[PDB]
Amino acid sequence: KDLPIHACSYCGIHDPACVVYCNTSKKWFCNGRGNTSGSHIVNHLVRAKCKEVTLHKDGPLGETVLECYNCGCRNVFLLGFIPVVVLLCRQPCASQSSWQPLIQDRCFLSWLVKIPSEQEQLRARQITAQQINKLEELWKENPSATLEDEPQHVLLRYEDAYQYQNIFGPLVKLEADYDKKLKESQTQDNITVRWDLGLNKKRIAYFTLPKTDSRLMQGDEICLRYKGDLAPLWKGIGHVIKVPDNYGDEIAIELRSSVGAPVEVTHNFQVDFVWKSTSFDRMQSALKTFAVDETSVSGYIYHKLLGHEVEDVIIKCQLPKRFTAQGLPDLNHSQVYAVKTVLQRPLSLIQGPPGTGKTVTSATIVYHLARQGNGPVLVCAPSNIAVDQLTEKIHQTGLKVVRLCAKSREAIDSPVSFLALHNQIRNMDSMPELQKLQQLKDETGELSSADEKRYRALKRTAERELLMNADVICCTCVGAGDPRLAKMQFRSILIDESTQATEPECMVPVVLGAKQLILVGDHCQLGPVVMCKKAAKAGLSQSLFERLVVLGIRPIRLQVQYRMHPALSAFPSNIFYEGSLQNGVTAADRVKKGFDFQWPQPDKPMFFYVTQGQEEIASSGTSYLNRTEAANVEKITTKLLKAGAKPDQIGIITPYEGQRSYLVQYMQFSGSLHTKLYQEVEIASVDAFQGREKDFIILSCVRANEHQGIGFLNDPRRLNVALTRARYGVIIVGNPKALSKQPLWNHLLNYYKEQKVLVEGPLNNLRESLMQF
Ligand SMILES: [Zn+2]
Ligand SMILES: [Zn+2]
Ligand SMILES: [Zn+2]
Repeated sequence: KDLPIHACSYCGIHDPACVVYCNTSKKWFCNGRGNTSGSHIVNHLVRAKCKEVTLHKDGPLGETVLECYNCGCRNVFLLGFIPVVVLLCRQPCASQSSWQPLIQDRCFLSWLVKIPSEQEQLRARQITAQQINKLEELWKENPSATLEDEPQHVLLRYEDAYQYQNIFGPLVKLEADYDKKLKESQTQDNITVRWDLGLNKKRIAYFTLPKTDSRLMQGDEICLRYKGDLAPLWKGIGHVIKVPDNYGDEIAIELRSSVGAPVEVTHNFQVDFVWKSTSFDRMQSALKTFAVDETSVSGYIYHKLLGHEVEDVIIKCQLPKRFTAQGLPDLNHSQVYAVKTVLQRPLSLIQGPPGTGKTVTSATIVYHLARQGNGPVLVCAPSNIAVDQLTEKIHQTGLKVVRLCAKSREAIDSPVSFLALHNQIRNMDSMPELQKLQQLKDETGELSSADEKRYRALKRTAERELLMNADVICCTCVGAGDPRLAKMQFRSILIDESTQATEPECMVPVVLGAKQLILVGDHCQLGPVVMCKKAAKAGLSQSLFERLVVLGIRPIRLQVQYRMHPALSAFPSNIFYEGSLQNGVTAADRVKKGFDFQWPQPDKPMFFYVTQGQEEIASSGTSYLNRTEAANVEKITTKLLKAGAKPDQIGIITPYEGQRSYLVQYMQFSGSLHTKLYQEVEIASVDAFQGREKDFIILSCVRANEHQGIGFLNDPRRLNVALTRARYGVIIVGNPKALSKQPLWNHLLNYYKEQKVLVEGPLNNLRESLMQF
């Protein structure tokens, strides 16, 4: 929804008491001066060459054309009051033969047209006098135009949410367009399908694509077309329920509609990846409302987000007697500090380094916010796993939590699916008619118009009730722009993994009425992914959290790590956290009991295992693999399991789909242990381990030739995530020469070598490598 029709055509102000409608130009202007020395009407009347004026319906005087009571002269520069008061022309009507100027000090009398307060004007578009000239110069022959007549780089500080929209807006468009072409380039042509039937009795299609790195996500939408000649032309939409993983390389989709699926036929399918504008629209719209709607975020948040100087404000509030939340672990001192500081200000950042209890700290905050009783607390993060991790912790506190997701993500199971709004509505025994309708619906996918109408009516009632009555609503950043949440307000908002969102993404939940906003994350960890290189270079890949940091806002840092053996945290702490991370567990706490595995350096549970075999490209696709390297990864995996580790306590991180896929196949084929044990060893790229941990982590670097690389190979931040998932042991497998083409990896290899932990030869008889860097 735009500005009201009575919005000042210059700065946006739309308080009916402060506006003046210009009869010739048919436009409204405000009685405030803003950036110039003189009001916005007066400045306009002068340059547009006008004099005739009508006041607003809801104004001190009502909807009336200003004119002299004597002669009806409508010239405002000639009008004025004589003292029980009369409006008269200075000459000759004020002349005693038949005084106060109406315009005085370059604007209208305050008690006929009110002057907007500083706040309103400080919130309006900051239009300069030199900008008025040019804008007013264009209206001359184009009364339609506005101020907008290689993309402009992101800034630290913004005059305006309007300037803000104008800078990020075109960045979002570059991303959306890029993404559309990307998605559309992905079409696969000669595809073989395996058909199946879920227990929910929906139709499922399995198929295998070339091996690619980009990624495909559960709940993504795929258009499956039959194009063979064993039958006729058929098209179906489905949503991804399986990506290639430890159970094999197949992608699986669940069809929306069961009906008419060509189950009998197998060859000649075409796979298209449906693009939707939704997330970009929601981003564009959040920019719009950030500019246009002054109730969408508080004055404080508004000025703070835009890089203005604001005096500190203490949020009034009753502190809990105890900061630790029921259901959750006792907080340490720095976490207690974070919770208490954060509750007492309108805006905060919290930095949660690996192993420091970011998630528990966020859940505890949310918990106290929810008990202050201001309606549902809004909680977001940029990714589905990070929302789910947060949802789960918050649930431990005993609060009513609703997890909201897209209708496309509905087929997806997670540990928190039982909390999903669509599942909760399904269990509403207070609503039998809705339940009956929902049964009917679960035979086809669809309903009759009279019933689909009824069902939508009831489903809306059911969604209002669970959403309005929740203590906490968890959803994705982009998901906060869901139409089911519009018409709701959220005064308290916590965004975790905010360091993974672009500014526009982050702002989507922000504009839903923020009065208190907490951004949690870690800018030394995962950042936003921006596919469009132009957009990237203009700044889009800088999260909101990062910009506020560079702007000089100090994040409260969580200080104690409880995950890692001290030897494992040393290097990331020294590199990313200026050696400030404190160890909450000892070396002794982090020696696995009866785990008889021989570390090269027995008291340092890490090593870099040198291999220098050749990388190759996948036989089907464009990703990389390393066969030498994979054999070694299995041997290590097998040693760890034989020494006492359990498959779910081990993770393998590699940047390439080629290597992931090869590793699963290789272990199933050549692993000496029972095949299923390997199936339970998670192999994936670094994204899938965010917020998660294992006892042991193996990295498989893959590349043996100098390269740009992807994931942890050329992003120090992803390397930081890779090095901090393990509690007990980290093993890196790879080729040092290929990797030392990197300041960081260079430092990592020097470090490991000084630590005597850069090694070669058979696992049974490891020697220190003689290479140097
Ligand atoms: Zn104005
Ligand atoms: Zn005019
Ligand atoms: Zn007159």
